[PDB]
Amino acid sequence: QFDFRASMHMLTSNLTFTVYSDLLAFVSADTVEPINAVAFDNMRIMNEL
Amino acid sequence: NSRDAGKVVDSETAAICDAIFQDEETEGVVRRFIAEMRQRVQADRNVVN
Amino acid sequence: MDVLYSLSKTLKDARDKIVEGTLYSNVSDLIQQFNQMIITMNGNEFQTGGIGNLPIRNWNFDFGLLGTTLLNLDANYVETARNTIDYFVDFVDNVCMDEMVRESQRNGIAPQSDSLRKLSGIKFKRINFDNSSEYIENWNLQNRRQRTGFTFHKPNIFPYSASFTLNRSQPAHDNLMGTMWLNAGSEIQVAGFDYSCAINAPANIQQFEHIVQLRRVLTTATITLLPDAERFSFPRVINSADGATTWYFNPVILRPNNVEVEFLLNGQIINTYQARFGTIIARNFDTIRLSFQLMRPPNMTPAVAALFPNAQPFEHHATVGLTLRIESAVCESVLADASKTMLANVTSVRQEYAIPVGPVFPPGMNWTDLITNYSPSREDNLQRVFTVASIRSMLV
Ligand SMILES: [Cl-]
Ligand SMILES: [Zn+2]
Ligand SMILES: [Zn+2]
Repeated sequence: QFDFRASMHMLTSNLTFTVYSDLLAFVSADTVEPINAVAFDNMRIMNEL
Repeated sequence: NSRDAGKVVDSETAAICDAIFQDEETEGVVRRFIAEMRQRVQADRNVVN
Repeated sequence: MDVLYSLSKTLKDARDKIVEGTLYSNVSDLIQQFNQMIITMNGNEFQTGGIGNLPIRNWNFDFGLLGTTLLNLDANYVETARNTIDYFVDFVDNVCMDEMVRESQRNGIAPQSDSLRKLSGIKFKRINFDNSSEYIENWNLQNRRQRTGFTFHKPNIFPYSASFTLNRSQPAHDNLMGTMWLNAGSEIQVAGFDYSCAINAPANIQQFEHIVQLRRVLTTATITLLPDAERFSFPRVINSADGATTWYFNPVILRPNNVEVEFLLNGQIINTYQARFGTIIARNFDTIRLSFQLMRPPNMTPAVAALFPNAQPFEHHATVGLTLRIESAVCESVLADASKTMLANVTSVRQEYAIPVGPVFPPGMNWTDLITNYSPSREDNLQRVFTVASIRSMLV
């Protein structure tokens, strides 16, 4: 049998939010000039110039 | 049937509530509750019930 | 005071009516009043001060309202309401305690504590709702200069006094005529003693009078009058008036003669009771005059005649008595009584925090000293603290 007391509930959620997928789109990524690019040892990748 | 600008989720709940409200065998207390039951939107907290 | 009482009453109603399984319609108006109280108190900072050993406490109010969401209240709703109610009840109890421990000579009826002074602002007047208790009702009526009274069972109207008056006395204290009396709370036990049993009296009649001036006017008083004073009917060794020596009392009880109890107001005979014992009614009075006669029995059996000789030494001393008990009364002023706990509550709060003696009340809230010198300023302060105590008793 249908019982109103047993069927009435309060559903709770958030009012609104925006879900994002591409996190890296929020990053402005630039690079140094290749002439000035350095390796792990802080020296230029290519030194013969 | 809300007397205080009430809202419910979802449209099926609205249909059920209207059917119970119009039913003659429904309790008066249940009818008054349907007429008075309210949602609670807390925008500051970003919550909706 | 009305806002503090309204906070206490709202919290009491919330604690009593917001219960698991109760219909939403049993609390709708209560929920509205409670949410109004929450809205009014939210965003306000209160401080209960550090008078005596009472700790300084800070109170912040940021509470969400109570919803109206279930047809029958559940455990979650009651838990949230209980959290809010517990915090509010602690705040109200501390405010009541802070107000109870202060006093003022000039404006004794006005709020004294900072918290209650703040609650007297206009912004908090919205919290005010039903004022049905006897003390809050009397407070509101008195603020409007309306006639109102407190009903007391066994009112504590007589300051403690166990003393005697000797109308005939000698250094040897062997032929004494006088009166003893205990005036304690609602009781007046008086006795008149003649050592000679009125042998030399003008008509073998000795007249005794006891006048008790009540510190406040009592109305609609029911009183019990009994012929004998049991407290002054056994042998005693009594210190002299100066305390230099002690005299001996050996009572023999005779029927009081021509008993007249007069209840007077403004010197007018309001009520008169002649030879009437049992339950009597005094309409409205401020003085009691008990006049009673010791009559030497004209006819005595040989033992009775042996008790009272025609001259000294007198071994048995003829005593007549009277017991008066104000069982209940109505007084326009607050008083201690046997059924209420206001004096006890205020005294306990003041003692448990070592409140220094103020400029109004006696040390330790001694009731005998308070009632003995029941000044208008003391009356105002006592009414204030008693109303606060009655407010506190609804929650604590
Ligand atoms: Cl009693
Ligand atoms: Zn009693
Ligand atoms: Zn003496």
